[PDB]
Amino acid sequence: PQITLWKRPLVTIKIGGQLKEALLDTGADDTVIEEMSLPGRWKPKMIGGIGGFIKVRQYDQIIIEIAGHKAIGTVLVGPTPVNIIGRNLMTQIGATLNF
Amino acid sequence: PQITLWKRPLVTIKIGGQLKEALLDTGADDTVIEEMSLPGRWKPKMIGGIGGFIKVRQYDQIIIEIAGHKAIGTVLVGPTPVNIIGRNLMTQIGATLNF
Ligand SMILES: CCCC[C@@H](CN[C@@H](CCCC)C(=O)N[C@@H](CCC(N)=O)C(=O)N[C@@H](CCCNC(N)=[NH2+])C(N)=O)NC(=O)[C@@H](NC(=O)[C@@H](NC(C)=O)[C@@H](C)O)[C@@H](C)CC
Repeated sequence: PQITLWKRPLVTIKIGGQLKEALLDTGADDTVIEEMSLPGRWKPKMIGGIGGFIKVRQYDQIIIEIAGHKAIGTVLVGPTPVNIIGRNLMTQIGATLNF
Repeated sequence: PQITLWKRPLVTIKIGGQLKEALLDTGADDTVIEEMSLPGRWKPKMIGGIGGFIKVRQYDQIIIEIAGHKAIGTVLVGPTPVNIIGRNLMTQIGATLNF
């Protein structure tokens, strides 16, 4: 679809079999989801944002559906202010910025 | 133009008579630019995301050019690790997400 930016680019996602809401974020390298129970092996990771760094659990090769589109990649689970879908997965669903 | 997401969507902008490189961030409500001595009245403000909040100076009616596209709106100036173009300006250059 074509999504304008007058409102936050929020979309429904399916992860771990659970429906969640996430922000399509072109300014995020990675995908960061709020703390949740996710089937998979993970390893400690640290990421940065506008005000500093936070610790997250890095889960590799996670199957996830974003607005009806499938992607299989790295998902970071931690205390993020908001669920964000980063470029790592947006590239998988063929998302581009256009103006 | 079309901007893929294989790498950070960085564009050249012009603000305060200076040229800078900024990240098109669909996950940012506002525009945060690195510390610069902009002329005029401003309002104290705090903005946050991953890592926490940072103190910024809110400047209104700032004329800015993004990737050759004119825009005018609110610009927050402060200790940001990266120049961020948020939705408030991206909407003005008619930028959309497509997949
Ligand atoms: C979590 C909040 C929603 C998404 C977020 C993403 N912002 C980008 C901007 C900074 C880019 C460096 C970001 O943090 N991206 C991270 C996301 C985490 C991630 N791992 O992908 C990133 O790419 N981090 C890279 C590092 C960037 C490298 N660049 C550099 N160091 N200069 C990483 N860790 O690999 N938005 C924001 O940070 C904006 N906040 C918001 O839009 C809202 N604030 C809140 C708290 O929700 C609004 C109510 O103000 C900021 C800029 C204020 C307007």
